[PDB]
Amino acid sequence: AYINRVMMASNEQIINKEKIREEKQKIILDQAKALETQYVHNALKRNPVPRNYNYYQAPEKRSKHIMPSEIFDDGTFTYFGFKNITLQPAIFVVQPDGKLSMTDAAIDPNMTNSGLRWYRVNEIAEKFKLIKDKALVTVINKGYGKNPLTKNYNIKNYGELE
Amino acid sequence: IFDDGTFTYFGFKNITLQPAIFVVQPDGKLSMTDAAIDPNMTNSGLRWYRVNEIAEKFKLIKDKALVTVINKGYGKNPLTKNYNIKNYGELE
Repeated sequence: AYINRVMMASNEQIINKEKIREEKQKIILDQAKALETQYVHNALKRNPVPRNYNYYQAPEKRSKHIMPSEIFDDGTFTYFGFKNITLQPAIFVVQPDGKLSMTDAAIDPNMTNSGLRWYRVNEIAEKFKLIKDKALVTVINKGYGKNPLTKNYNIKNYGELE
Repeated sequence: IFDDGTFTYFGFKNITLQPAIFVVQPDGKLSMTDAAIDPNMTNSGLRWYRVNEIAEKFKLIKDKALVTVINKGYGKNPLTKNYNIKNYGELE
């Protein structure tokens, strides 16, 4: 009866406490990973703060089914707010020679302020045509260049880089 | 706008757009030069845009709007002679 080898089979309690050590290290590591990706996913699409409101509009003729309602910006993007009884125009940025420029745009699904349909464009300019085939309406930015940003890289100013 | 004797750093706002920069050749013609937005410089909250030449007139051209930059400090402070941008340079 050599019970001493059973006692020398207790060097894996060192292995036991070290695997509990690296396991709680693993749990705190991926818990910090999940926490920070929760934060950077929550504060990536949060909301934009508005920057200026000084927007006028001028419809030509029978542009009531195309007229925007509440328009503002954030210094980077311009948020148009339509009703739902209105249709969806083709938005255009007036180039400073007077010509037009088709820009990328999307209906923003996150914003539902005041029960509108929000539609952002990715430019800040002074005149915006909203054109369907005959009806159109021109939006005049009388707050152009009054409140810009200083300089940033991401939409919210908690930005990442590599 | 400033320079370092080798590169010329333009500093834009962000409400402005991004022109096509051009170096005026001394006959009066233009010359497209290589340029890049410098990501390291964020002085005064601007968009820095360096070109790789030192000249006297710089056109900044989009389709109808343009602006001419006049170097009234051209050739007043050059370098002596160097090989790299910072003067701790390597060679083989």
